[PDB]
Amino acid sequence: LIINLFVAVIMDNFDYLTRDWSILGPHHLDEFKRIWAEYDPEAKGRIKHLDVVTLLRRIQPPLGFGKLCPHRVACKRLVSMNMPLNSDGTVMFNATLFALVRTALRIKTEGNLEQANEELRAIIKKIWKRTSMKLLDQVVPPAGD
Amino acid sequence: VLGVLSGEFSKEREKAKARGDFQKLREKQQLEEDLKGYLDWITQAEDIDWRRWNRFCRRKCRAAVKSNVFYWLVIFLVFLNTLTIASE
Amino acid sequence: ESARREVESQAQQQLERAKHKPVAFAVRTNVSYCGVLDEECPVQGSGINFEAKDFLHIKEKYSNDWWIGRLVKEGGDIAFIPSPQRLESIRLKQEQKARAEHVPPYDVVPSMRPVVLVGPSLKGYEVTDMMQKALFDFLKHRFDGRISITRVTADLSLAKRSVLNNPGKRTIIERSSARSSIAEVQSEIERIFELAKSLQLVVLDADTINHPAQLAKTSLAPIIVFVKVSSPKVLQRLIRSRGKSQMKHLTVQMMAYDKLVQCPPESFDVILDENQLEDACEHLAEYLEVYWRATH
Amino acid sequence: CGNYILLNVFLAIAVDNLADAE
Amino acid sequence: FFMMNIFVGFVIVTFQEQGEQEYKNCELDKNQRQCVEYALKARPLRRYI
Ligand SMILES: COCC(CCO[C@H]1CC[C@@]2(C)C(=CC[C@H]3[C@@H]4C[C@@H]5O[C@]6(CC[C@@H](C)CO6)[C@@H](C)[C@@H]5[C@@]4(C)CC[C@@H]32)C1)COC
Repeated sequence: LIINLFVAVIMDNFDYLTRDWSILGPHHLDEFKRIWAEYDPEAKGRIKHLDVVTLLRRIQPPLGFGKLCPHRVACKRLVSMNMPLNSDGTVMFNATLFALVRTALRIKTEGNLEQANEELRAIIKKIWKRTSMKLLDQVVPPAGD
Repeated sequence: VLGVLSGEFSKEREKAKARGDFQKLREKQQLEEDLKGYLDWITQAEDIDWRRWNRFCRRKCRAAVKSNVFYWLVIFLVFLNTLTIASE
Repeated sequence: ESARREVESQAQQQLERAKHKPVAFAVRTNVSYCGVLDEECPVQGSGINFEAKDFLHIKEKYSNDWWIGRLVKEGGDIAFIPSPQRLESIRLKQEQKARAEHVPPYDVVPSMRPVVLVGPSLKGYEVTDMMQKALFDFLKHRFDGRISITRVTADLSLAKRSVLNNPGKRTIIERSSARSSIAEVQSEIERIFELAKSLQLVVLDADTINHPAQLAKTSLAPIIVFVKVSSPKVLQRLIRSRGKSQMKHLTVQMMAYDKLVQCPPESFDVILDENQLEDACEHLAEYLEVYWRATH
Repeated sequence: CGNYILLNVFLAIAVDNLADAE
Repeated sequence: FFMMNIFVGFVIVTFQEQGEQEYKNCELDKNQRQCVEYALKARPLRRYI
């Protein structure tokens, strides 16, 4: 029975300890998400593009392209991820996280209707069940939809 | 123990599925199996065709040993003999 | 318009009188055409669609403008088919609708496709000889009674070019290191045709054929049976274990094996790559029985 | 430093178990 | 060893008991699917001072 409990706990922690914690484990991404929740003391909700360069310039060392803030690949990260200009360069935390996912994932610039639209519409059915809380479909159209 | 588990798993799969030495061992055993099968095929081909009587008896000797009844009788005899020597 | 109905009734009567009559000719067609919707035939709706690389059995002649044929497929049914002159008229219409080869669908081929075994190495060497001898013995013993075996000594790879009395290539036929005086090739072709005319399934032991691509442009169009070894290393070990005489001929056998490997799968008809002898034997026997039932 | 090594030998046994899991 | 092998068998049994519960992925990726399902539920906070 103690062997069984050991097996249970190691299986519970397999997606925690035996994961990609070497360099780019998803839990590192979660820790950087917590940093994002902490690294922005202003918490103004609508951070300007001239304000993210001042403080949000350092995004993430492992997941980020490089130490060439605000964007190492300025062309790609400002065209494929359209330069957020909702209100004097308003940037959304969820939109920025989606942009970082796009850096981790592989979808091209505007005109990516096939893969991007499949990702953003299969949300309803088979990718990430979000039939409710459709607020993403009101903040992504500025950036992705 | 869980920490040692994670340390061991960090290398039991990574850098091991890359070279695929398990696949190499599977290929080796598959090669042995295929070789024995094809050698049996060649022996059948040469056997299917002084010496003529010996060749005729060769076919019957090769066919008889493959019968399951012979194998069952042999294994029963071996088990009985092992019990006899273990009757001490 | 009672003439059309009268001729349709007469054609149907002739068909039902000669539905079960024997086969006149064997046909191998390489042209695609749909005849099911062709109302030009006397019995509308009784047309047969002949496509590229298809086999048909011509039964009799309705007239110079329509003939009778059946499909060699399993459970085939006899029906109408364009006649040679009708096929000429049909191709004239086809080139009229649109804007060379002139190959008739009724290419002269044996009654059914002969079966030839190739691989896994050069024929005449010990390993390949034994491997094919085992299969030949199995085929002869299991399906005895309606299976024929034919051996051909002379080369058969020359059937379209250098056989038309071509001045360029008919000169080098006596000094090509082969018994090839054209006459014996034609005699063997006629022998194959007459053996096929018996309507008994036959196989060919072509000691010269070691590659499908050298028996493609010929009019025989045979059945190719491929037996191969999984690995070149296994073949090398088998060659070494066979004896001390084939060591001098190991390189040529390996070359032939690797050349045969590169052949596309679509060229072959069946593949026998099962390690067990029984598995390959049954795999070939099932196809043989299916083909035999298809023509019967 | 002894027992851990034995446990590492047990880990080697686990590696053996890995050899028994492969 | 052999009891350990039995335990190794138990290991396989555990691999049958709990290691076979991986079912089918049914998503775009294997790890990037976890990243997407993890980064799509994240919500911002305030941290009032
Ligand atoms: C996503 O990852 C899982 C996946 C599927 C296969 O699962 C493997 C995961 C590790 C796991 C469960 C497996 C085999 C040996 C297992 C070990 C045997 C040892 O027994 C013990 C028990 C206590 C001692 C008596 C001896 O040591 C443990 C310390 C050790 C153990 C229970 C730790 C966990 C190991 C199977 C791919 O992984 C390869």
